[PDB]
Amino acid sequence: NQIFESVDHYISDLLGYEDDALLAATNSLAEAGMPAISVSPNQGKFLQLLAQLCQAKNILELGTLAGYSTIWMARALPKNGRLITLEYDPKHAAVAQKNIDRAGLTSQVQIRTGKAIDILPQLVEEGAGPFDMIFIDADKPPYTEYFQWALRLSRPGTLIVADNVIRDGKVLDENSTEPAVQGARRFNAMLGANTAVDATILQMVGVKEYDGMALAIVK
Amino acid sequence: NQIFESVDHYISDLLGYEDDALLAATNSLAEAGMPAISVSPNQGKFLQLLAQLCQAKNILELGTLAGYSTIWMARALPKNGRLITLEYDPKHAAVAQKNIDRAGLTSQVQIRTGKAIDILPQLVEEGAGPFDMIFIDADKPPYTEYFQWALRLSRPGTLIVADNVIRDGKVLDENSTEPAVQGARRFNAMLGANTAVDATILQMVGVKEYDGMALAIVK
Ligand SMILES: C[S@@+](CC[C@H](N)C(=O)[O-])C[C@H]1O[C@@H](n2cnc3c(N)ncnc32)[C@H](O)[C@@H]1O
Ligand SMILES: C[S@@+](CC[C@H](N)C(=O)[O-])C[C@H]1O[C@@H](n2cnc3c(N)ncnc32)[C@H](O)[C@@H]1O
Repeated sequence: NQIFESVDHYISDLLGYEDDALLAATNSLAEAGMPAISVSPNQGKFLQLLAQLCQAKNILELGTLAGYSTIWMARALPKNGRLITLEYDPKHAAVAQKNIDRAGLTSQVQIRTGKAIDILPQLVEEGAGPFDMIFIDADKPPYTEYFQWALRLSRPGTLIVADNVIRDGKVLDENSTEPAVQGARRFNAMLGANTAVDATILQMVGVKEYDGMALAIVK
Repeated sequence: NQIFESVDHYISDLLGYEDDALLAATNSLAEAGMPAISVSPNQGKFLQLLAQLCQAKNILELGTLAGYSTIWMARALPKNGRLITLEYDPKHAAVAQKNIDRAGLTSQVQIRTGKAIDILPQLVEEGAGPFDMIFIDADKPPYTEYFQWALRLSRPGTLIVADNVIRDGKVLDENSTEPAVQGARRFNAMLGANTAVDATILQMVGVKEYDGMALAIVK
């Protein structure tokens, strides 16, 4: 509906200003032929406020892409803050590195290349925890496992965020055989049953297709 | 669309459970003949999570109605925490006191009958500040006035939340001669220009009418 899309343009004119480093991140995608599957500016700004609400010095991010979301969330850090973002795709990492450097965030942001399910143990072992805020936005089937690792890297009051868990409302189809819809359905049922967190899911609308974000805080 | 309604039901099945005190507070609408406003269960849960992120011990709320939103947020507080809510209409404020007494929140929540524009000063004057989280959901024309007062009642890192700042998308009508629309537009431009906060507006869909919720952290 034009109304969701028009209202999103209205919100970002007032409160979703994109500076050059962010415009560059978006354009890096077409240049490197990467998929246009980043958060929107308004989601970007939302992630920034939540980070500020956790008084974030330490942020964990699964799924860098060109580092659009990374720039928004790293800008909530104070001078001596740290964001560690995980990326399977070395092309994606290398582009995210240029985009982070163009933003003057080289000293605050570290990109680890490799599978999330291999890097997460290495973050436990090397005691890089606890994180103030953790953004999960990678492949969907192992969402339930990424969250277990998330908890293992949390402190009481850590905000965990998991994006695209509604999937245009396809999670209503018990009979859907898409790995992503089945990953989200497992994750949503797991959240619902999890006693280590209090949580909800936000329904989001705008220029980006009908989206669902999970928010969970660690007790 | 029915997709939103169904997805809201999915989410509240999993994460939006309402106990006696919340369904009683809903019903107390019909039994005192007040309007079917109040947040959804899912907005209730979202507001509860925001209060815990803010580590809330003292919460301020404008517009009590039947205390539905009050009970949700109240339940984020320690035993040693307080919530003041301001209600224009004496009927509403008396009903609220029942539904809140029923929830066992009698000694954690103070209701105050009056126009918000008069009490908000009394609270500055009584030194009831600062508040961890302020929830604004009263008349829409005075929203920018309520916000200025909220800044007075704040500390750095305070979450201010202003609900219904989109009005089903009528804020896109600069020719609107509706006071609530022109009130919400003025508030939205004011957030747009305010250097004392970082803010966004979330577009919200589900069982309640399409609305928007402003989120501002005080720097
Ligand atoms: C949704 S995009 C991330 C976009 C980013 N959050 C933003 O808004 O700018 C998904 C990313 O996850 C990465 N990815 C997919 N599977 C992964 C895995 N198993 N481990 C780590 N990264 C993975 C993809 O390579 C891609 O870069
Ligand atoms: C949207 S309802 C609040 C419901 C609340 N969000 C909940 O879920 O329980 C609006 C309330 O604001 C009250 N109100 C209107 N103008 C007011 C004013 N000037 N000062 C205080 N309360 C006011 C109305 O009487 C009504 O109870």
